[PDB]
Amino acid sequence: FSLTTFSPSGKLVQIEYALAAVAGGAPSVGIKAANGVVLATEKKQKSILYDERSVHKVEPITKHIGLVYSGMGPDYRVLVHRARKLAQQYYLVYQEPIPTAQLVQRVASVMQEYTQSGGVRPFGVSLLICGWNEGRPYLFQSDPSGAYFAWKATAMGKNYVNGKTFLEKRYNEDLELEDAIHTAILTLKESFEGQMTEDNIEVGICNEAGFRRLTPTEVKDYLAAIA
Amino acid sequence: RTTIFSPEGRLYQVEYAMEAIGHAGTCLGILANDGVLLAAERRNIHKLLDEVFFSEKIYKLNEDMACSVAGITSDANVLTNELRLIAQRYLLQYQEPIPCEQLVTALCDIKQAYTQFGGKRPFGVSLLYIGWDKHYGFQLYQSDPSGNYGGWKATCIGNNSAAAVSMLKQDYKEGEMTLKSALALAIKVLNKTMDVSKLSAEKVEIATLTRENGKTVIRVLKQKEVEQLIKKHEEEEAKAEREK
Amino acid sequence: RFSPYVFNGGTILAIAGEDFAIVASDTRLSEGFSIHTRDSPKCYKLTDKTVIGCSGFHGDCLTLTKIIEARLKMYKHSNNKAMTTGAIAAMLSTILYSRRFFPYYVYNIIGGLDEEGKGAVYSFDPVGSYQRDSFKAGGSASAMLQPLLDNQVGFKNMQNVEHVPLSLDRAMRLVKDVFISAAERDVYTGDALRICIVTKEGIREETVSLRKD
Amino acid sequence: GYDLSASTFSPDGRVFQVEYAMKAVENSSTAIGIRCKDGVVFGVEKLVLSKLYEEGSNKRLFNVDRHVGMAVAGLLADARSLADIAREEASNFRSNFGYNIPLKHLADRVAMYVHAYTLYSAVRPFGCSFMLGSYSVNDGAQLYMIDPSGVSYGYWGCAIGKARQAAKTEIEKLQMKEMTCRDIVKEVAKIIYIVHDEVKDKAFELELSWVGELTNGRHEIVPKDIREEAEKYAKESLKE
Amino acid sequence: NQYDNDVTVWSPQGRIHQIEYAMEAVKQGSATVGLKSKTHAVLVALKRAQSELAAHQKKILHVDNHIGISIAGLTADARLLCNFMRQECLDSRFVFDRPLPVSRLVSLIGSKTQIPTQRYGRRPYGVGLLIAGYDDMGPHIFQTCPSANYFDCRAMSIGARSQSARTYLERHMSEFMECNLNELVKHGLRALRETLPAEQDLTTKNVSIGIVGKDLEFTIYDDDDVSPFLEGLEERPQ
Amino acid sequence: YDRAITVFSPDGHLFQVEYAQEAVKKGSTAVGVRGRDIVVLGVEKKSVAKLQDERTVRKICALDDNVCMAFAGLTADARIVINRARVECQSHRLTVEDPVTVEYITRYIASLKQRYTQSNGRRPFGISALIVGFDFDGTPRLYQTDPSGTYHAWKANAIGRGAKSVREFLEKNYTDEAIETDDLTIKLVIKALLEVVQSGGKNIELAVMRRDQSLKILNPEEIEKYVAEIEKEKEENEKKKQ
Amino acid sequence: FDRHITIFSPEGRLYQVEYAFKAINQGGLTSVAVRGKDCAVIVTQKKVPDKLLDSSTVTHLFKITENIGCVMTGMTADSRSQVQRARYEAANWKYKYGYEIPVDMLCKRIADISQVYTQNAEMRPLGCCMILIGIDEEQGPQVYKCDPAGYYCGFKATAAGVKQTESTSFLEKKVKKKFDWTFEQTVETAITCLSTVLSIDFKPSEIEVGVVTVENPKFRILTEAEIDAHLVALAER
Amino acid sequence: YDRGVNTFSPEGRLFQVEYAIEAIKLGSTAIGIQTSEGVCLAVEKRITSPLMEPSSIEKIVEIDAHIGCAMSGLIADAKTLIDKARVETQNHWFTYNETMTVESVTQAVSNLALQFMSRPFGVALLFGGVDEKGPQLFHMDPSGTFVQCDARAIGSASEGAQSSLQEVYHKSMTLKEAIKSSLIILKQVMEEKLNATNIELATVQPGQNFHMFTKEELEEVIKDI
Repeated sequence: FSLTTFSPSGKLVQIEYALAAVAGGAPSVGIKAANGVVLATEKKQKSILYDERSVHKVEPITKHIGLVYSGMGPDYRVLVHRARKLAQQYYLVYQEPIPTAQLVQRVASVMQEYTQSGGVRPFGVSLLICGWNEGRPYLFQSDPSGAYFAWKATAMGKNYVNGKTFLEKRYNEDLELEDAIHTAILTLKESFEGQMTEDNIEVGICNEAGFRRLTPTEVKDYLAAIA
Repeated sequence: RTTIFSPEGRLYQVEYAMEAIGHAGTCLGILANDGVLLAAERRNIHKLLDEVFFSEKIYKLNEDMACSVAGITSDANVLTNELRLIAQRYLLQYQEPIPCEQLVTALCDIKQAYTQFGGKRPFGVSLLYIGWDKHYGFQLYQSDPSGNYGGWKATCIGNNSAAAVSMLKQDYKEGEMTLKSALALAIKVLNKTMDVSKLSAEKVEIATLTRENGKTVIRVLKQKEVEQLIKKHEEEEAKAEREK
Repeated sequence: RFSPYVFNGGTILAIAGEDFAIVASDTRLSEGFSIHTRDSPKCYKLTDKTVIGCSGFHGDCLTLTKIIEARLKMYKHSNNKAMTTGAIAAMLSTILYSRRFFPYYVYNIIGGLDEEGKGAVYSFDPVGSYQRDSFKAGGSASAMLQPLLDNQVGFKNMQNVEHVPLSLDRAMRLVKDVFISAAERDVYTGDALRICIVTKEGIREETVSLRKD
Repeated sequence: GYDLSASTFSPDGRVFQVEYAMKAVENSSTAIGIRCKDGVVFGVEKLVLSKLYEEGSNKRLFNVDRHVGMAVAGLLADARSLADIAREEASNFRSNFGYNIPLKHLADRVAMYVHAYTLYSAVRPFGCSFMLGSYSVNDGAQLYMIDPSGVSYGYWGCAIGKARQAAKTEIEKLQMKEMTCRDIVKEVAKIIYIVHDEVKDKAFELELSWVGELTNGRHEIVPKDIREEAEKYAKESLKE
Repeated sequence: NQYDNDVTVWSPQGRIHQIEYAMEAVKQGSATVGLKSKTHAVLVALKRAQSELAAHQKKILHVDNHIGISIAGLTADARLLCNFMRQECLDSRFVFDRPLPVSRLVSLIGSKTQIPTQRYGRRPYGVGLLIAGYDDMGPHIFQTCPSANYFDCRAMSIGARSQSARTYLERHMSEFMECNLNELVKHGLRALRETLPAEQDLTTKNVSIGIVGKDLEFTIYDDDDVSPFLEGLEERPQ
Repeated sequence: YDRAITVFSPDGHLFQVEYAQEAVKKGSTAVGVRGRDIVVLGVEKKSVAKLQDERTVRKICALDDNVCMAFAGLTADARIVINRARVECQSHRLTVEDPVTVEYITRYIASLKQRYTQSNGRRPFGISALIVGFDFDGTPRLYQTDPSGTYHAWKANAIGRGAKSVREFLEKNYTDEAIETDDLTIKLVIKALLEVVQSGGKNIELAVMRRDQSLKILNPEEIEKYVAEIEKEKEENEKKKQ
Repeated sequence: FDRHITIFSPEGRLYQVEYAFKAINQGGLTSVAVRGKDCAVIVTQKKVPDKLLDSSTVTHLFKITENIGCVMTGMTADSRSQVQRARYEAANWKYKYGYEIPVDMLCKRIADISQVYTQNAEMRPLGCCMILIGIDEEQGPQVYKCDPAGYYCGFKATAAGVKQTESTSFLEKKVKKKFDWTFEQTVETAITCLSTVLSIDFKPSEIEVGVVTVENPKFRILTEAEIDAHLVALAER
Repeated sequence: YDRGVNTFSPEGRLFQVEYAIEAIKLGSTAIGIQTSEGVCLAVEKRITSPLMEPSSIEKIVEIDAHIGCAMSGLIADAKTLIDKARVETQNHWFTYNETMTVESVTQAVSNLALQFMSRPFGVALLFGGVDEKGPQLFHMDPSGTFVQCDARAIGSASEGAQSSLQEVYHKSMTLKEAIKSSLIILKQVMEEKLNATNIELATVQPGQNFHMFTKEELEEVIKDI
């Protein structure tokens, strides 16, 4: 129950249960090609009434950093704001855009602030942080514990194990940003309980030009198994 | 909770934080006359992990020191920033590098205050420190989650520490320990303790501390520089099997 | 620009005896060259044995006496007795040093009875340095009254004289004689002379007129 | 359990402490208030537990401003406190905006202070409901009631306490929108005498207050010559 | 049964049992009586000693030259509230140079004691007071309760075995108004005597009296100053 | 009223204060003896581990030139108490130029420990301290402090695992005869530490202070000499004369 | 246990936050909101049990700004607090930034406020839902809803209250045909939904209707003499 | 109801405050006696080893040259309250330039017990001194309750010692005789041979300050027993 308490085995139980809230959110894919990084996720609604052009699971932090998550969107909107502030603090001091690793460190610090006090629960989200700094792509994975991992490809959320084996068997380097989007959508198609439309998913890419959330037209283009 | 004694004068949260380290990766240190080294195992083993960083478990604290950690990693990232702040405060205050024992006392005074002051959890992290100073030379220390540091000549923290300790007791040759000897011993202790056999070079991390022309040096051996260390081990224990 | 002080005139006097104590004052209140009122006595009864005089800035004279009256009640609550003259004096010494950097512009004289019935006169500075005396003057005419008291009470610069102790009837005539003369050369000394006599039987009051010029 | 804190929900979205705080108002003596055409009239069933208490003790009608009155039912210390808050609200309103506070606004400001106690573990909810009443030439007559939950609604007639049902069943008979205050006094006293039960509890005192044209927007205790002239009508209408 | 360990908890019947339990701490102190004529207000107490060879506990306290209290309950709460009253009266003399009315003091006392009934981490004041005073409206007798409630009274007795004194006072209220001081004090003493066993009686050691009026500050008569007021009591049989 | 809070019991006890003393009944034995111009304390060693530098296992710790200290119990609480006493030893020369006395700093340490028995959210210091030192007038002093904030003065005392057995030894042995010279004041501590020791001599660490000298920790070249002298004086008396 | 304080459960769920969605249905009323091509409408029922209440004070529609209007559903005292906070935020937005707050932003500000109550154990969540409406510069009319948990989204139509599933079935059945949306069609759709799920044959006194249009962006609460005009047209066809 | 000082019993009781009283009987016994010639204080020390210097056991202490205290209960509470009394007696001198009375020292020291620090003080104190009103003896309790006493016994054997004082006490005594009576009572509630290190003794006369007896003065009264 309590968070400032170890078990005799030496485990933190509320953190393990906060990860269970990440393991039940919508899937999210991440692939790091040679000249870019892809972020894709399932954005599916419970009715035809929900306007999908109003909320976004893929969000920018800067011109060259972007996010997705698996789990709780209320928790996501806090870390989006915090990351956007920390990037601006870094810019205000150094007048250089923040590297993708320092943001992950400073954001895992925020996630760790919520693991040590009583009267606060941890975040029920994991993040995937894409970037393009120093002529190289980056992809990280921040957890509620305050721990981050650099990946070449991974998947979070529902069926995050088979979706990762699929990448282990269907991913290599010597790719580019267009061969990776096809692989990410194919990795999302495993868990898609229905017809995949341009409005049921959400895609964002980063490259030399910076981060951009693709449009439904571009999604419908590659949804035809095209490129 | 940590602010409560047992009738037998015990503190069980402090023991559970210490039990929370066997789940962590193995890290050992070996002192020598030419220098001092660390050797961690990378349990971050996966076909899709990138390994962008210089080092994942060896953290540099100063121009004359590094450390390795085992336990909760968020706590480690906290303590590694606090260490770097203590060092620079000493430098700002005296304009001389901090000795390799004042830093350990300063961090252990932080770790002790979490076993004593209300609603906060003890840091589930043990640490090893290697460094040089102009008072006692090359040193090796070992912290515990209770705020208890100790000087060592060779120790091990994390998974299967009690076995590596017994090996070091039976193969350390105090007074005649060079750095090649220490690495040759490390590749042995780290192979007779790892569950995954054959000791891939992808699954370890080694750092040496030495001196050159009155300057301190902290290097990290590359892949090809550790392949040689591995190849000169099966040859050594294949010759200890020839005499049948 | 705003200066927080102003001198409202005032003159006070006290004499001690073996069985009594007098504390006297004028009743004029002034403001520059003008006169505020001609009925404003500077003497205040604290206990059955103790009287205080206050002269200087009138706002501080009003504040400090209320503070003293509020401290007496607290003493009586905590200790179940009334205060002595020396205890009130030593307390006022701290109340005044509480404002060492923004002082009470007040010239104070306490007059009462010791713990064996003898007279007692304590004279203060605005910052709390106090001094037991036999007679002291304070206020605007203090420079004018003390020589004649030094002569006719201390018997100073007078040889082959009868060093007789001062009785009450002599002290009262002397007290009236000094204000009758200070009203002739000092412009702040004014209309009436209040005299509060302290004795074992209680505290009296007497009003005597002076010239209104 | 699920009924020990106001920071706690039940599996059906209920907060039982706030309801238990209303159970305390249900167990208190009855007060009523009726909005007339040109004012408001309060009446309280004031119980005298002992003959040693003076006539005037435990006043349950409060003046919160020179144009606003207040009648309470429940815990009385809580009511005195809430009166003290309703007074500083109206005080600060005049201090900041320079005119008498309206009652729709005062009701909201007190309702929120009451609602704030339904959210925390360190405090309980208030144990008193109460009516406010005012009259102004512009705003007219007004009557609001505020519950422990923090709800606030306007009224033409209202009751709080034990005999709430019995009293509103008599107030709906009144055509209050036609009448004046001196005629509704008789009705207020008649209802309080109808709902009072002499066997369930001992003798009682009748306590009345007014606000309207006949007081010029000044909340007043009713004079004695009129309170007696209404208590008499109450006795003579008990022949029924 | 299990809505009792905290004051911020209601019961399903709409009650707070910690307050009801604090009210039971007044029944543990010795008995006090209060009564008033149209000119004077009187408090008589019965003091109690811990060891026989010690002094009797003091029951009546001076608050100002026109207000005084008699206490039944916990000593510490009484010592805190008395020091509250004293400063609230000094604060009124400092600003206005007038004595604080008694209604405006007991209202403040109620406002003060209401907080522990509602916020957790503080105990309800387990002390009851009878407050006798005199102001521009005549004499007053006020009861104060651990429930943060207060009453204006013609007379009242509180403490152990106080129902006897209350029953006495309830049938002599019609006389207290035109009574002089001696008769009023004697009614108080007889109501107090009705709280004792038949074995015991009133004595100089165990009786304190407090009186305030128009031409009389609040004085206290404790041991030998009481014997004028005892002379006159009929030696009751049983 | 039971464990887990510093409240009270029906008997009038505070069990969280006793359970901290139970931690002082778990460390290594530490003795102290007061003489005339020498004062000696000794502490059992902590079972060295074949690969450890014993420079950092300091059980005996000086606070100033005239005062010294030895502790038993939790090892980390000792360091904080000792640093906070070392600071006061200098703040006392700042506030008044005179040096500190043994009772002053013992009282300060005891107040610091008392301060941690007052609140929840604070855990008592699980140590005791033998605080030996000197004064102006050269009066030797010895005090003993417990977690509860209590301090007394002693002619000789012990703390740790075996104090209940060394107290009987010093009861039977401590007189004015065994403090004739320094070498007899040290032999008493050696014999007392022998009653719980490994029958060795390498498991012993003794320090001494004189009116002239500063603190002086001994080397095994003298500990061995004293232990051999004591073994010889016991082979001759207990065996060869009875 | 895992249901009293806001901790996580083994399956990663927060039950005290789910139990605050159940308080929305304690008031016993249902709200409906519908969006058009030039309009946006909110609708709710106005149930007075007593004739002694003044019907003017019994409302669940509120004016946040001149251009934004709300309907609140759930516990009545929580709604006034959330509405006053919405008004404070809308006012400070314009004080700081110099233009009127959108609905897209006010909604997420309220949601950000509500999420802190789930992440900090100081205060309870509010047992209230909130539907806003407003006309945007480029986006057009907007319908936004927010939850006790801090979830928010835009809608073409939605409901809040007891009859919310059987209202969102009606609405999703009518929305697919994609007729020429208008003011009159919008209000008729809302009233028909609330009539079908309740089966009550409404009066003008039993409902209150707030509207906002591109012609007049000012939120206005309708009169009984203007609801009757739309009610009569329903019985015809 | 038993644990916590903010919780009333159904009968209106504070059991933690009573358990603070019960912590006094775990302390050794002390006796104080009034006399018109002065006040006496007499205590047991309870030495646990011959190695401890018994002068380091402060069970009677000087508060000022005219007031002396004797305590029983917890050591820490006693240190706190004794420092309070010493500081107050000198603040009084600084302000008013006179000697605080024993009643007022007791009143000011009892006001800390009126503070829930989160725990009642587990210590009772006897205050013996000389004032304008002559020799006075007072007794402070963990409840902050204080009262003047002519003779009082606190601690372990307070019941029997009090049941003896009520017989050997009269309001005409001398100080040499009361000192004899106190030690005779102390003899009977000890399973250890009364001697000049197992007890302390102090007096406060009008024309003499606080004075703790010595081994010589103690043995010269132990002899006549």
